[PDB]
Amino acid sequence: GITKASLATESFISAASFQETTRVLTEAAVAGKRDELRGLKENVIVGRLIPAGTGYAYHQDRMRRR
Amino acid sequence: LFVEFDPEVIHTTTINATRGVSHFVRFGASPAIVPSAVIHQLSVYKPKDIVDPA
Amino acid sequence: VPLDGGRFATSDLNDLYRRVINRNNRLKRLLDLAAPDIIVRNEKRMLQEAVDALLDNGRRGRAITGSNKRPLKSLADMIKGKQGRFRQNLLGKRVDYSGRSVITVGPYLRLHQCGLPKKMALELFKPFIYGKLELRGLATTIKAAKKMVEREEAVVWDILDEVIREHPVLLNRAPTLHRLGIQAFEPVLIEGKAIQLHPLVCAAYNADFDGDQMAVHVPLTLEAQLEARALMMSTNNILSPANGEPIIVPS
Amino acid sequence: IETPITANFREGLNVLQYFISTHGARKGLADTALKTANSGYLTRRLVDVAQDLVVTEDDCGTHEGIMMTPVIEGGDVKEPLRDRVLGRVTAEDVLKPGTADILVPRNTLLHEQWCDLLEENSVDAVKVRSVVSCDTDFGVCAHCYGRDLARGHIINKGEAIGVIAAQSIGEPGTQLTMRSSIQVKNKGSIKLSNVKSVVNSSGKLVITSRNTELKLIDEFGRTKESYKVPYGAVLAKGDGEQVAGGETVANWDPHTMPVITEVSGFVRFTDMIDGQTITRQTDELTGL
Amino acid sequence: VYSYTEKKRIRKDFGKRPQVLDVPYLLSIQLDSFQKFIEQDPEGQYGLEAAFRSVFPIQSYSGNSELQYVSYRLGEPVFDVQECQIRGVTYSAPLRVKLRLVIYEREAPEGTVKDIKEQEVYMGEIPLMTDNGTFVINGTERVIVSQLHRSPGVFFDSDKGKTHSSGKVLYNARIIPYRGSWLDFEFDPKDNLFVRIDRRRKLPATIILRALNYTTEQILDLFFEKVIFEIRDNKLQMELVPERLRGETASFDIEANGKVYVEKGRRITARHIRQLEKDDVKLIEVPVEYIAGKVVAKDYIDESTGELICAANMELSLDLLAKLSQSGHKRIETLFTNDLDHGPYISETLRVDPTNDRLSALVEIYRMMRPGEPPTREAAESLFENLFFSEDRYDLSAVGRMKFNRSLLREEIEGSGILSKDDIIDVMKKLIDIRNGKGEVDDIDHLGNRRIRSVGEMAENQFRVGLVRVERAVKERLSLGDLDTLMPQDMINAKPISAAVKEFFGSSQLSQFMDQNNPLSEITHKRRISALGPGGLTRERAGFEVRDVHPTHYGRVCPIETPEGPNIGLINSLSVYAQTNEYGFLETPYRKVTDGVVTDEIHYLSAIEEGNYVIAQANSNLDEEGHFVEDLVTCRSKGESSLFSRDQVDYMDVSTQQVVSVGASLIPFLEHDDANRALMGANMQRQAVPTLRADKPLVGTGMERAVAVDSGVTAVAKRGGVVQYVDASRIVIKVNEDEMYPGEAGIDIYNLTKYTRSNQNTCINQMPCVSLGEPVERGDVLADGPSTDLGELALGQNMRVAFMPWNGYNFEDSILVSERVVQEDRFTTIHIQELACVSRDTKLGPEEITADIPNVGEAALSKLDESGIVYIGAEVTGGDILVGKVTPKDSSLRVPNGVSGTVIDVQVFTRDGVEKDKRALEIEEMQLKQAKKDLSEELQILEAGLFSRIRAVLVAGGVEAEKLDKLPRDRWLELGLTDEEKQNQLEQLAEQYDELKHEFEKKLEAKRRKITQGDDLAPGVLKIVKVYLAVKRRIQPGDKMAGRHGNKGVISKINPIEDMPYDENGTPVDIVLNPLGVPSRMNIGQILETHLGMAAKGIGDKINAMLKQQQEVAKLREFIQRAYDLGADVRQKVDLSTFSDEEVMRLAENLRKGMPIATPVFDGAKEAEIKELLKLGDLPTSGQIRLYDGRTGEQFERPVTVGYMYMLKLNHLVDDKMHARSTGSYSLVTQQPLGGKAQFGGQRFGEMEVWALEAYGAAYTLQEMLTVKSDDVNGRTKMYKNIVDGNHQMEPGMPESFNVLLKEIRSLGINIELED
DNA sequence: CGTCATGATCATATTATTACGCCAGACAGGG
DNA sequence: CCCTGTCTGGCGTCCTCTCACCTATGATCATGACG
Ligand SMILES: [Mg+2]
Ligand SMILES: [Zn+2]
Repeated sequence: GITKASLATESFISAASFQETTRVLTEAAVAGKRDELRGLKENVIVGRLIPAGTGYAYHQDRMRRR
Repeated sequence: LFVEFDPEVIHTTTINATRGVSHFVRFGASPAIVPSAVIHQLSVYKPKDIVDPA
Repeated sequence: VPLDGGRFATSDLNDLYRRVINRNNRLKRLLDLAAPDIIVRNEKRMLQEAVDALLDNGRRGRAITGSNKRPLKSLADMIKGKQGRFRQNLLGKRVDYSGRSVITVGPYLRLHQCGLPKKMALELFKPFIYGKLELRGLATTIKAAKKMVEREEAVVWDILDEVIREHPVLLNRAPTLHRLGIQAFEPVLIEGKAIQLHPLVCAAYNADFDGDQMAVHVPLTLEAQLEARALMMSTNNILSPANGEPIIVPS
Repeated sequence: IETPITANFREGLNVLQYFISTHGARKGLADTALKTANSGYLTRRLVDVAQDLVVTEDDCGTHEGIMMTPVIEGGDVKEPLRDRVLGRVTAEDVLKPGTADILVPRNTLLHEQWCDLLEENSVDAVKVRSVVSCDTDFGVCAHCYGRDLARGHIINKGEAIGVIAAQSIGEPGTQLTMRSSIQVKNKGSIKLSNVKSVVNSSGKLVITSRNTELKLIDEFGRTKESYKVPYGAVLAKGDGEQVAGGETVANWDPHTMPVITEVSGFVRFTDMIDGQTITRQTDELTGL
Repeated sequence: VYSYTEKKRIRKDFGKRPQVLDVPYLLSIQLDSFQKFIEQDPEGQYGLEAAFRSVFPIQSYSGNSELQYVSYRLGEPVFDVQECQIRGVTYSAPLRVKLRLVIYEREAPEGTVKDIKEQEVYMGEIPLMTDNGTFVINGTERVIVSQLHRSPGVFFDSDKGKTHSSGKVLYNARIIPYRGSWLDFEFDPKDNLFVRIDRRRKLPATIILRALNYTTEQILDLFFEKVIFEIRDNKLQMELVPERLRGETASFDIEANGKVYVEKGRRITARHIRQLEKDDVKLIEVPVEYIAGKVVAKDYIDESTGELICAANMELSLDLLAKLSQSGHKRIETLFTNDLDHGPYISETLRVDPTNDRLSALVEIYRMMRPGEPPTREAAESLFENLFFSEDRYDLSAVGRMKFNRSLLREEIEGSGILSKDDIIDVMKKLIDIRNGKGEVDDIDHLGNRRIRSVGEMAENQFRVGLVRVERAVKERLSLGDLDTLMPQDMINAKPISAAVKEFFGSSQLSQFMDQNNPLSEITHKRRISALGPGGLTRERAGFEVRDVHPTHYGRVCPIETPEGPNIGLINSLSVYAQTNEYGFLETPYRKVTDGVVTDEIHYLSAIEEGNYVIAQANSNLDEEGHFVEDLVTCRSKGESSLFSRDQVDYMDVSTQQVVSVGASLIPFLEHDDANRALMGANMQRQAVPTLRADKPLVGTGMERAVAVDSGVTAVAKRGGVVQYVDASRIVIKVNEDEMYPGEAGIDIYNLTKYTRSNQNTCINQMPCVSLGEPVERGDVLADGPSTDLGELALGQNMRVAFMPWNGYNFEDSILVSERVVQEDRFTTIHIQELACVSRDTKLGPEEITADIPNVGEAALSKLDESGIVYIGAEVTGGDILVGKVTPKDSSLRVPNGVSGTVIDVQVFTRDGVEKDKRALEIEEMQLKQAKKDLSEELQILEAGLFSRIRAVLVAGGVEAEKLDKLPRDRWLELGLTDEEKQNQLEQLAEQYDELKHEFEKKLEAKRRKITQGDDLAPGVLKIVKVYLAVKRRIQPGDKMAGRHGNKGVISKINPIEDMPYDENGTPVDIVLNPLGVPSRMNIGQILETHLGMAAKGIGDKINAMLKQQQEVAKLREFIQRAYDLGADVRQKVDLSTFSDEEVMRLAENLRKGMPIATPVFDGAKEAEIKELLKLGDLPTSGQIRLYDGRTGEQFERPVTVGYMYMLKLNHLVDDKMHARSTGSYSLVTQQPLGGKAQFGGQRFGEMEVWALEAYGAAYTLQEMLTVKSDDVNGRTKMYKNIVDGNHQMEPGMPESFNVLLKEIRSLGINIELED
């Protein structure tokens, strides 16, 4: 289901900006989980370009230079 | 503070008369099983000096 | 925070940290001068419960309070839920160069333009007017330009008509439901104090004119003007993204 | 209420009729309040489960898509083929029933001219490429999505479709609500699906299956009526036959589950000991 | 006959039903409840005496001392209401209490006290209520709102369906005390019976039945019948009553008297029961399998062994029968445990019980209350006697005892406030009866189960909580001190009592700030039945059913006036005729329809007495005697409407206005509006604003005079008489002699309230509406208030409206208004803003208010005087200086940027000790001079009335016609006159005169003391300067106007005069609405209001034509009489033949701007009457005039509807919502802009807008929308330099609030970082 | 000159429950 | 150990506007007045 499918992600910032933050941060704390900003909402959090519109061309350039 | 009354009096219902005591030292439903040792050890303490908060 | 009454109604965090430091200093002094055998235990229980009040208040049994019934705020109450850093400060922010007023009709508009007051257009577009003043040479410094546009002399309205001209703004109705709820127009200066908004466009906002209020935003940078012209203009979004039905149905 | 409001707003309404109108009106207002309260949270959960899905390639390179047929509740056809297979890239290339003659190639966006050419030839089921059966790792390719809705052409490489999808589903959540036989209408050939049928003594066709679905194939290939047929129902017709309109072709009992047979012979009792397995209950006022 | 202000402008009245009970005083809930609260009340209850006699006498901890109670008394307040609102104090009265201390001796508490002491003591300050029904808490006029909550008593609810997911319903029986511990009996799906106390842990219910000292034999004696088995020579025979066998299938062949009655395999029919009870069959024969599962009742003991044969409440087996049979017992008592009739719920409950006697039950109850501690028999007895059985901790009220006896079918409605054994046993009996299938459950929303608290009862409860805290202090200082040396004011202190009552009146969830911008808004905020607050439900949790109108709101709570939004149906408003019962329920009037005739006696029915009887509907036709003219009449029996016969009715409604409230009974043609639009119309009629010159409603309901007079905005005459001096400030009435006291000679002075600030920043004015020399009657208006006119209620103004689409400028709901409206200054409302400036006390020294100010020149300081404070009258702009203030740094008060105004009033308050500057001494001399002149004029005016009394007495009995005015006037007593009533009266007037002399001396000294003294103020403030700006806001495109039916709208274009559609007479229409709002939003009442308003103005135009031509009074009398008859059988029936040729000219002077027409709510003017009144004027019959165009000058096809609609300006203006921000201040903890308008803030770019920009491809717009424009401080300073240099470019950076997220997550044990 | 009384200023955390509701997943009760 | 009930954790629209409220009580020390 969509609330369990959104809480079960490989990215703890999305699952923290959604429902319960305590359980998500403790599970990602003891697991040592490592987000890589992976899409839209983590980049809205951290203050950079969305990888959707014009920022999609910017992210293809940034990933090609990796 | 140390008190000694639990035979057939008010075990836990009337702390004192009034004043304003925090509680009955909590630590479980009833007070921690106080044996006959610490009481005798606290019969003549404060064998140091003024110490204080400097 | 001061409340301007000689006293500080403190935040809840300083109360919590103050309780932990009181209880910890009393526990250091009680471990100093020796604990009465089975005694150095109640104080550590109190310290553990004060830290559990600080890290997440209310998760352990009955929470604490300062005044009077409401439980006060720990750290986990600053990260979680609404009124916390994820949903109130980081995903949706308060934004400079913005304003809001009450909407109205004005049917003499083309559908890519909206009426917007002279006072709102003068207060949103201030640094543009400062730049045009010290680029045309009508004020030496920034302070003379600020006092000119505070007095509203007879030349700054020409400056304002020369900065509005090809510069979109974003109009926004307050319950944004779908993506047509934010659109971009080219302003027209209006004597008055309301936002004249094209009628056909109000099919997409679900907006009547019985007291609705809309908010205008300004795109500062150059790429944002191009995105509010090529992607978000009111002439481009004539089809809904839910189907192929037109959204410019005459009401 | 069994005594209705026999007065309109041009005339008056007396006190009780206006009070009953107030029952209805305040029920509606409280519905709208708590309705908005649920609808906003539905939009939130959908844009937070989608949130990430960006059109990130241009061709995945698979074939398996879903099968688009017009929906048939059992009356008029509710949603036709033109309004479902509008603008979505075909999975397997559609061959007209002049078999080994291709009508559309297998990567053609079906815009309005192609949909009219589908409606003319009465195409059965245009198997079409869906987003759920894609192959792109970490995203969704462009051809499996379809037309860029709100525009005309194919979807651009990049437009975040999870967010527009979740808003398009949750946005009409304000408008939503919160709190014997088979009768035919049209005329055509008769189709049966998943049926185990046998011949009775009367000459009809009786059924030994719950999973029977009756269909009405029309003159050009598609289906305009579908009926779930119960277990042990009795048909007045058979498969592949021809009927007329207004003709009830099936009948059963919704109260009784029939235990009808296949072979013709005597009936005996096996592992049926009286007093324990079967009891003696005489029907008193009837006799049988 | 008519009162003299009803001969000014007599309102035309349609309406058919002759009234029998007039509208009561609309503020009777507040005033009657608080009069019930504070009054010297003997016989104990109710009031403050209930608290003072339930918490006192405080007796000590066995120290033989006792602080008992005598009486109480409230002194006068030190400040009257006006000084209290000006200065800012509470409007309180000191509560003096006479307490007594007695101190008993040793060995005899039944012996003599050695010493008593009775004395006066000070405790608390309870705030009084003003005559308007409001409180003044800190200078702001507040209202405490009535609460609707659950009635104390038993309540048998049924948890239907949802539990256990198998359809098996539960049944719980909540006993709701008024004060104490709750008690919930319930079931479970195993059909056991479970008690619980205050939602705590769950126990089996019979554990409390042992706690009331019942043995188990007595419990089964109570809760079951008995079945008798007699062992008489053959198979252990049975006593059988066949009523238990109604439908049971026997296991054998029941025969008796040598006759087969019942066969095996069949059941016992009812006729077989008749056979067995007709033949009187007693003993039948049972097999050995019949008592295989019968449950024994009581204990049987064997006499030989002394052991127990079988325990109580045990099924019987073969060996138990073999044991008790050979022990000598012939009688066996068992129980009847049927499937339908009587389940063994008590028996299964006793089988789950581990307890066995009273002591173990009390131990288990003491253990479920306080967990994990050693019980003792004394502690368990004390706890269980202090849960339910003590006068202290448990108290049903009289309401509670009434519901508890009524819902258990008792007789006496009087009982004790505590429970007993019979009470709990009757609760369990009724719960088992409801489970058995007979009897019904009780719904919640039924208004026989919803009590209404008010101001008096809630203030009593908060005062009682203050008293139990102070008895928790006195039980302290009483047995821990030396006696006798102290007095009972050293013990009891006034801090918890005053803190409790001041916290309740100060900040509660029901003591709320009065919405005061309208007389209607006052009088409908005071009448509010809120469901929220303490003891009730909450908005964001519940629910569905409580937000719905129950069938018994009819005539108690209004169905259509409620706020839409998050709390519909919780903020209910009480109806018009709805009183409050003796206990607290709602009651409403009816007319006792005896067998044929509707008797005109009123008769108040409650909510449960209404259900049993049958009530006729309000508008049923009856022919002059009371005989119902139909033979089927629409009625309602038990919450359900139907059609009944002519003379089975028992009550009729009083008047047809009683379902609605006073908010939604000023709507004309209410029966034509759909209920949603009537709701929105009533709510916006509450939200109006007072205009400059309020006019009148042409189409009213006649309910305007009740709302105007029965509120407190007009100056109602107390004693009638003759006016002597009218002024814009004061009004002097000379009291008539047939209304007048013998002493205290008496001519009344009404000091009107001129321009002052309301709570919603409107302008609460009072204008005198009487002439000079004019007679006034008792109970009559003298001075109109805000939004009143001649004693009526004029909220908005009535304007010429046309329904036509006009070139798109009224597209959705918009309104298009001619410039003729704004030229006439007719919506030009007057607002008043209060701007405060305090002189605080900081370091480097105090502040300066003087005008020697740095950084300023002549152009600022020209509008200030020589001491900083702006003048009174200086018309300022937005951003000048009002008060100049410099700290040890300019911090002068300024007009906030945007508002103009004219400074009308300046207050200066000085903390005592501080040097008064020259302007504070100017205000002190000014107010000394004003109060000096005012009290001297009090003495002069009352002395003039006294000398007029002396002249009136000396007309007879030793009259001196010439000698009276030769001597000075103060000696009119020693003239020639004997010892009569006249020299006695002159001596009494000399007593009054010398009293006025010495009273004037002492009161002028006290008033100089009040002006000269300082005022107690904030900690560390020198002086407070308050300045009142008086803005005059006219009208503009963007304001919100609305009619009285829900037709809202933002006025969209203020056209010129010429563009308006005019008709073939010449007059332009004022407002052009939109027709398309009528068929969807079904408010068809506004079109009937429009047509009847055009009829009213047609009659007004014909009066203006017959009067402008200077015609004699005969033709005016003719036409006014024809316009006042005009209808069916109506109520008005006026005649102008008793107005005498001078009032008719003045009545026509008041009718020339239109003729007011009353239209009551559900008994209004029908269509044919509107047509006949439009035929009296020469208007067209259909109401539609053909209208020309203003632009083209050519005719609109298909003639359009014009008329007059009464439209209201709402105070959602557009220069209070409009806001704009380039770059202002920034918040401190997260570097984002501030929120709001007063704080110069920016609009919240919320979360759904972020989703809507992700939904496009706009990426740079969102990046600057949440990094550059909002948060990143170096990013936004780089942005500001780049914008003023022409380079549109952003240097992004990081949001600083994300660094705040890192510090808050990092301040835990969590280590968040940023890699690479 | 000394003692007593009154007034003013400064100093810390119960004072001596009841009217939401659903879902869900773990913890444990019964068998 | 295999259900099956209980328990306690989560969650419950957006944007804006207005208003109030944010101790008082007790104890100790100092000063003044009276004996
Ligand atoms: Mg609207
Ligand atoms: Zn694909």
